[PDB]
Amino acid sequence: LKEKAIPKDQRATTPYMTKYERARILGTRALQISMNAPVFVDLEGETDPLRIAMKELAEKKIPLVIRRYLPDGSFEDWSVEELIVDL
Amino acid sequence: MFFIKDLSLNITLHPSFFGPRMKQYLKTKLLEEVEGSCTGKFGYILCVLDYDNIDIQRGRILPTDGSAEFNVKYRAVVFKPFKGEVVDGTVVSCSQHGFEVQVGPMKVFVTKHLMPQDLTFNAGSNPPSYQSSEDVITIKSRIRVKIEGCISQVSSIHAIGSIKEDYLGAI
Amino acid sequence: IFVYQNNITPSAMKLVPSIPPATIETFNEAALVVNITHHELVPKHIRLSSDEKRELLKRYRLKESQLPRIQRADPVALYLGLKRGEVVKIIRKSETSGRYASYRICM
Amino acid sequence: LRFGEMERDCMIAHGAASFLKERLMEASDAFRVHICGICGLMTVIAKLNHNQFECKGCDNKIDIYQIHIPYAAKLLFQELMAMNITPRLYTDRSRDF
Amino acid sequence: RRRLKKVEEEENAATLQLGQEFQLKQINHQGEEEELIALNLSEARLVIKEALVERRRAFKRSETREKELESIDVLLEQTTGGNNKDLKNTMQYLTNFSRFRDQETVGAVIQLLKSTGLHPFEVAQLGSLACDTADEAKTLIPSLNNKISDDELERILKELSNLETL
Amino acid sequence: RLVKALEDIMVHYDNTTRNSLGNVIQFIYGEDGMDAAHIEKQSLDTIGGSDAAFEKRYRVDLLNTDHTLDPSLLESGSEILGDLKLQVLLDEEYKQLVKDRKFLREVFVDGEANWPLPVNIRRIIQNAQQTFHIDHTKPSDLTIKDIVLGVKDLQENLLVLRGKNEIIQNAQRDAVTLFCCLLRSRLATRRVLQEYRLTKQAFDWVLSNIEAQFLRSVVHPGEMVGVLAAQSIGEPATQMKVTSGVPRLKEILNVAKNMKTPSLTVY
Amino acid sequence: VGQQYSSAPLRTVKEVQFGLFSPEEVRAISVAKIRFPETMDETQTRAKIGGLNDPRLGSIDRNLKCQTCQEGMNECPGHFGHIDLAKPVFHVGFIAKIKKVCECVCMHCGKLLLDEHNELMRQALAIKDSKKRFAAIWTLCKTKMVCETDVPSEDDPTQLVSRGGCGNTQPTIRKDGLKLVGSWKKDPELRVLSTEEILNIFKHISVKDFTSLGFNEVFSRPEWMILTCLPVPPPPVRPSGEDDLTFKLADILKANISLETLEHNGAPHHAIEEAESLLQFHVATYMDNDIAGQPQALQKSGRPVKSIRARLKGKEGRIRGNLMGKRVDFSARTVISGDPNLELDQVGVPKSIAKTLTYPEVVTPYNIDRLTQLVRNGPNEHPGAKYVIRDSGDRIDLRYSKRAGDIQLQYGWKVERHIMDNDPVLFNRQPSLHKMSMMAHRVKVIPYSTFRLNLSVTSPYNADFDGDEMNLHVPQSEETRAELSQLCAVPLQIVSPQSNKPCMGIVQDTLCGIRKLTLRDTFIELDQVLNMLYWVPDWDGVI
Amino acid sequence: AGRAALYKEVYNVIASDGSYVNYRHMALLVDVMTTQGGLTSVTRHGFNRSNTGALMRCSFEETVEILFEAGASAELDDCRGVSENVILGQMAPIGTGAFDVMIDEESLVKYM
DNA sequence: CTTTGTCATTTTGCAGGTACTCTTATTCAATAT
RNA sequence: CUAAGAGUAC
DNA sequence: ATATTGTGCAAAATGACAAAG
Ligand SMILES: [Mg+2]
Ligand SMILES: [Zn+2]
Ligand SMILES: [Zn+2]
Ligand SMILES: [Zn+2]
Repeated sequence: LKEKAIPKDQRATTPYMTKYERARILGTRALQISMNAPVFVDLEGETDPLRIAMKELAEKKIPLVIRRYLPDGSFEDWSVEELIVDL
Repeated sequence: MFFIKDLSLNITLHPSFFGPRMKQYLKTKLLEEVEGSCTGKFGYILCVLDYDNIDIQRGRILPTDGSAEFNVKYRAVVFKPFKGEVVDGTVVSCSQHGFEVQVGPMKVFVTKHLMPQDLTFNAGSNPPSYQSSEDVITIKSRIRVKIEGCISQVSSIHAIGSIKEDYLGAI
Repeated sequence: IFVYQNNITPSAMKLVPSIPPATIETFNEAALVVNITHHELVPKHIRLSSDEKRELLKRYRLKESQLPRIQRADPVALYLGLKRGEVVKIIRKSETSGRYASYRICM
Repeated sequence: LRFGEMERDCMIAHGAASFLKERLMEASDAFRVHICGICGLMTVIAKLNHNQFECKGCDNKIDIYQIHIPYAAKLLFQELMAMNITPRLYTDRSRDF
Repeated sequence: RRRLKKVEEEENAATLQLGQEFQLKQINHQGEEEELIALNLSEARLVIKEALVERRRAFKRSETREKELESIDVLLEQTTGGNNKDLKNTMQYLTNFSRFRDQETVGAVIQLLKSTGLHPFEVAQLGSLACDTADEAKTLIPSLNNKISDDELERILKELSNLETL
Repeated sequence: RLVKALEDIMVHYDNTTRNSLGNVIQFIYGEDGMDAAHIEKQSLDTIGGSDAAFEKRYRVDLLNTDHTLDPSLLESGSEILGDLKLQVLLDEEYKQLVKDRKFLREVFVDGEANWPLPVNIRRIIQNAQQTFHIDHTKPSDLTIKDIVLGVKDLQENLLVLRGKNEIIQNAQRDAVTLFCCLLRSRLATRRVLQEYRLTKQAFDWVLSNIEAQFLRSVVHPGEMVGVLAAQSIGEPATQMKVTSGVPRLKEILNVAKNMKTPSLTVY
Repeated sequence: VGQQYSSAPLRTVKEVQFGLFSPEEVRAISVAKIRFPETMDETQTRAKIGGLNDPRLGSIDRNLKCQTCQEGMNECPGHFGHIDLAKPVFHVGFIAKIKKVCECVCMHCGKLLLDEHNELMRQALAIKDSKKRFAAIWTLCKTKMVCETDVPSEDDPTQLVSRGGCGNTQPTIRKDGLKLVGSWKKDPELRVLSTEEILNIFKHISVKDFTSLGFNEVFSRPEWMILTCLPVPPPPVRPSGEDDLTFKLADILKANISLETLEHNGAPHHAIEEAESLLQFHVATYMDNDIAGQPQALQKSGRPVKSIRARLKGKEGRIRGNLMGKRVDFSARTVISGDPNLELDQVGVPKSIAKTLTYPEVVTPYNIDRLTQLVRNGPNEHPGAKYVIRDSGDRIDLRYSKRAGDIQLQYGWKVERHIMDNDPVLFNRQPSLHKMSMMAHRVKVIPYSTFRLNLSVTSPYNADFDGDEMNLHVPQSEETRAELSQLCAVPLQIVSPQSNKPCMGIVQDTLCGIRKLTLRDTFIELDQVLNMLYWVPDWDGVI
Repeated sequence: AGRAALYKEVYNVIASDGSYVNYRHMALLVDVMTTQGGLTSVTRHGFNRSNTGALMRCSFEETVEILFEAGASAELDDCRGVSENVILGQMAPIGTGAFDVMIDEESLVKYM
C-alpha cells in the first residue's frame, strides 16, 4: 500500500469532483442515512435521504474520501471536503 | 515459544456505528476476537502490543451494503509451539494414558509410551501421580519436557511432549 | 544501407544480419523514388533516446507493451531505421486541438 | 422482462455500475457460493447450521470464502468443470496491474 | 506464487525450519524488513506487563512472587475483560518460571546474547531455559550443534546463571 | 460487433484513454480532453479574411497613423500613443496572432473557419455586454496592459492536465493550443476595445466565465467513451459510382482484402 | 428470506485462473464414484446408491436434504462425482491441440524435436505470449521427421553433439474422426495412435519442454488433455423425465461397463477396439455434439442431443442468454401514449402497474408515519404496501396479515411498498441503439392502462404511438435510485455527445403551432392572453 | 497514414447521408483499430484475438473454443474488463465503479 | 536436392433487439416373461 | 413441464 | 398382457505445385 499510495503533496488528478463521484457519494450517503446513520447537518424539514445527502454535500459535511485508482494500480485519496463541486 | 508478529484482521462496521467513537468500537472489536484467541497458523494469540496507535487505516464502504471493511493492522504477541523444542512446565493432571503439563496457555500431553520404564503410574496416591525409583511426578510439579509432535488445529492446538531424552523430567 | 536494383538472392538475405553492433538495411530503388514522409497523411516521426523513453514510461506509468505499437516493417520505421524497443514520438495536426503528440514503440 | 445485452451496453455508457449490478444480481438471480483459497473451485462442503466448512482434497477448513455470483455463473462454472476445465476463482491479486 | 496444493518440509526446531512465515526476515507493517525477534520468558513477561500498563494508563486518561501475582491479577482484571483464561494461564506461568526480575537484567541478557551473533530463536531458548552445563545445552538444543565453540557457550551460560536472581 | 470491440475503453484519472489491459489508445481523450456534450461550433477569425482585412481587424500601432486607434476608444487613449513598452506588447500580440494565422492555415488546408470547440466565447461576450450595460459610446476603462496580461493569465489557467513535469506540460500546451488560438482571435486588443468595448469589470467577468466554462468542459475520468463511440457510430448506420452506406461500413470494419469499388485519386 | 447467514468471510473474485483437471484432483474433489447407469432404484421412489443421482451429489427431491452437505435444494451447490474410465479417451475440445503437441514432441522419447541448438529456435523461444510461442514452435517442428539424436554444434557445423535423443523417425499425423492415425515413413506404415501411448508420451515430456510449448506446471499439463476420470456434474446441472446430460452419462457408463467386462473376460481385439471407439464417441458427443463429419448422437426421440458446448454457445447459451443479458424482476411493459400535459422527465404509470411494482424503503424515524400508513392501506389500494421485511429476514405478506392485527414497524425494517409519484424509474424502448434510448423518468400515477410520456422525449426513444410498447425498471436501493436520478435523468441527456447538439426538441403539433403563433399577423386579445399566461407554471404574475 | 485514411473513409461513410458525428468517436474507433501497429478488424479474427481476458473474449464469439484454449494455456483473467464483472455479478470498474469510497475518521470526528 | 511463393481448395463460424398467441409431441413394433 | 414449429407486434 | 431394445460470405488454414537456387 505504501508504494501504491501517491503522497498528498503531489497528486496530479483534477481537483473537481466528477459526475460519477458525485453520483456515488450521494448514493452511498443516502443509503447510510436510510440505515440510520448520524446526520452532520441541520434539517429544514426534509425527509428524503437523497436530498438529505444533497444538503450534506452542499456544505461539505460528508466524511468520505474518493480513492481514485490509476491504471497502474496506484491511487490518490481525495477527501470530499476538498473536492470542488462545480458541475 | 513467545514471539511478537505483524497481524491483520478484516472487520466490518454497520452504517449505524459510524460515529465519533468509531475508532473505539474498532479497537474494542479487535479485542474480544483476537485477545486470548487460538489459531493453527500462528499459535495462541495472547495480547496486542502498541494499543496507543493501532493502524486502522481508512476503511472501505461495501457497495450495495453500506458497511465498511477496515483492515486493522497490529502487533500481536503469540505463542507458537514447534516440533522438537525443550520447554519448562507444570503438571496439572495425570492418568493411565499419560499426564498433562501446563506450558503458557497450552496443555501438552506426554503419553505413557514416552517416559522411562522405571516411571510408572500410581492411582493409589491422592491425587494420582507418576512414581519412579528416584522421583515422583504429581500435581503442581515442575517438569521440563521436549515437544516432538504438533498437530495444528485452529481453535485448539495439540502438541506431544516427551521426557525420554537425557536431562528431561523434574527440575 | 544497401540500395539494390531489382531483388536480392535469398541466400544473400540470410547473411544480412552480420556480427553486431553493425546493422545492414536493404532498400529497393523503386520504393525510394518517392519520399513517403512528405505525404500530408504521414505526420512527423521523431525517434526518442533511451533517456527520453525512460522518462516517458515513468511519467505515464506505462509498461513496454502498453504503448501503441509500430511494426518493424512499417515504411516509416524502415525509413528512420527503427529497431525493436525504440519509441517514436508522432506529432500530428489534430482538428480538435491544434497539435497532438502520440508515441509508438517498435515491435 | 428480458434485460438484453444492448440494454446492458446503454447502462454501461451511462456509467451507472451499481444499477447494472443490481439489475443483474438482486433483480434476477443472486447466489451465495463457497470457495477455498487453495483451489478456486466451489468444491467446499458447507454445513451452515453446524458452522463447518471443508474442501476435500485440499484438506483445509479455514481458508474458505463466500462470494455472491449469479446462479447462471455458478452453473457455467460447474458446466466448465464437468467439461474438464478448472475456472479457479481467487479473491486476491497475484500480479501487478 | 499461487501453487495449488502445497509441499512443505515438516516443521522442526532442530532444523531451524520454523515456517515460511517464521523466516528470519519479516516485512513489517511499515513495509521494510526486520529480523524475526523472539522473546525469552522474562523478556516476554516484561513486554506483556509494559503493554498492559500502557493500556491501563490509556483507559485511565480516557519483588516477590505472591505480591507480583496479586498485582498482575488486579491489573489484568482492571485492564481487559473476559476470555482471559489463556492469558491468565500464560501470565501465571510467566511469573512462576521467570528467570529475571526487571528491565536492566533482561537488557543485559539480550545484549550479551546479541554479542554472539546467534539465531534469535536459539538466543531466546538459551535465555528461557535455565541450563547449567554445555553438553547439556547442546543436547537440549540440537540447533546449537556446530555453531558456537564449547568454551564460549559454557562461560556465557555461567554468566547467565550468575545473573539469575530469586 | 462495434460495441463488443470498444466496450472496455475508458478515460482514466490521468486523462489517457485505455482498455482493460491498460494499453493506451489515446494519450488524451479526443486529442483535446473535452466532453462531446460541451462542444459547440464556433468560427476562427484569424484564419479567414485577407491580409489587409486581418491587419485592419487586429493590427494596432501606437507610433503611426495607418493602423492607429481612436483615443475615444479607451480612457487613456491620448497618452498611450508614442509609448514604447505598450508598443512592444502590441507587437508581440500581433506577432502571436500572425503565427496563429499561419498555424491554422496549416492545420485546415481548405481554410474552413467554423469548427467545434469547447467554450462559446461569443455568448459570453454577449452576456457580459447585456449584463454590464455597455453603451458603446463611453470611453473604455480598460488598459492595454490589463488586456494583454489578462489574456495571458487566462491561457495559463486553462488546465487539462495537472501533472508537474515537462511531458505533462507539453501535452497540456498541445491540448489547449487550438482553443488558445480561438481565444486570442476573439479577445484581441483592437476587438476588445473597439468591436465589443468591454469595461474592466466586464473584462474580468468574461475571463472568469471563460475559465470556469473551460474547466467544466473537461471530460470526466471514468467516462466509458468506448461504448459511447460505438453507439454514436452505430445508431446513424440504422438510419441509413462508389459503394457507401452499410455495405461500405461493413467493408471498413471488416478489413476486407477485396472491396467492390477500389478507386484511386491523383492530383 | 434469502440465504441464511454464513460465517465465511465475504470477498469478490479478483482473478480467474483457468486450467485443466488432473485426474487425482478429480478423484480428490469427488464425493461418490458413479458406477450404475440407472438413476432410480427398483422401487422407483428413491435414487439408486452409486447411480447417476447418488444422494451424495445433491438431493433430487425438495423434501430431502442433500446427503453430503445436509442443506436444502436452495443452498446445496451440488457436488461432483466421478466416473473412472476403463481406458483413456481424447478430450474432443483438445484433439487438434493434442495433435499439434504430439506433432511438436518426439513420439518415442517424449522430447521436443528442435532444441535451442537449432537456428530459428532461439527466435521462437524468445517470444513472450504463450500462444505465439506455440504457433512458432509448431510451424517450425511440424516438418521435422526425426528425433535427431545427434546434431551439429551451435559453435560450428563440424562436430556432433548428442542430445538426449533416441534418433527414431516421427510420423505424419492425421485425424480420422475421433482418433489420430500416424503414418511412419516406409523404410508408409499407417496405424492408429492409441490414446494410452499418447498419454504415456505426454507424461514423459519434460517440464521445460511443455512450459515452452505454453503449458503450465501447476494448472495445465499436456497429459491432462487425455481423459481418465470424467467428473460427474450434480443434479443441479442436469435437473429432471431425465435431462439429456443424464442420458449421455448413462450411455457413457454403459459403454464403460461393456468395455470393462470385455477386457475382464477376454475378447478378440476387434470387439475391444469397437467398445473403445464407442466409449470415445459417447464421451466426445457428451461434450460437443456438433463435430464436423461425424453424425450427431440422436436422442431417444430422434432429435440431436444437447451437448454442454451447445448449452454454452449461441444467443441462448449461458453467456449471452443468461449472463450478458437475463430476465429481471421489478419490470413492467405496456403500450405508450403521448401526453402534452406531462413534464419532459415525467412518465405516466398505470395504477395497476404501480400497485404491482414495489420499492423497499428502510424504516427510519423520518418515514415511520407514512410507511405505517401505507402498511395500513394494504396492497389492494394505491398508495399502499405489499410486503414487510423484518430485520431477521422474515417476510410478512400484507395479504392474510390483517388477521394478525396491525404491525408495529421498527427502525431498520423494510417496507416493500407501491411505487409512488416522483420515484425514479428507468424507461426503455427497444432496440435501444444508444444511451438516450434508456433514461430515468419520474413516476406519475395515472388512471389508464398505458405508459404516458412527453412528446419531446419521443425523438431519442424513436417512439411513436401506433402500438409501440416500452419497458420500465424500478431501482431497488438508494444507491441505484440516486445514480439513476443523477446520471440517467432525461434533462441531463438533452445535449447528446453523439453530435454535440441537443437530441430533443419541439416536434409535431407544437412545432406547427409555434410557427403559426409567431407570425406577424397573429394577435391575441386580452382573455386569451390571460389564459395563455396562466398556462405557464412559472409565470411571474405580471401582464 | 493508414489511421488517417481509415478515419477519412469512416467520416465519408458517416457524412454520405448528410449526418454528422463528432470527431472524437471516429477517432477512438480508428485508434483502437490501429493501436497494434496494423489494421485490426472488428471481427472474431481481429480484436477478439488480443490477449485481453478469456471471459470477455468468449462473451463475443467462439465462446467454448476460447474457454478450451484458456484452460489449456492456463490463462489468468485479472477481471478488469466489464464483461468479467458482469459475468461475476460485481460492480464493474466503470463510471461510478472506477474508484473506491472510503471513510475519513479524522474528518468525521472533526465535524463534531 | 530442398525451399518458396503461390494459388486452389477445404474448414468454419455467423448471421438485430424486445414482445405476443397457438398447436403438437414426446421411438413403433416384435419378443419374451 | 420440456421441446419443436407456425403466425404476429414495434 | 406389458417392459425392453433395434447457406453464403469471407477470412483463415492447409495442401499441391511449378519455378528457383
Ligand atoms: Mg411505431
Ligand atoms: Zn480446494
Ligand atoms: Zn449438498
Ligand atoms: Zn526421441
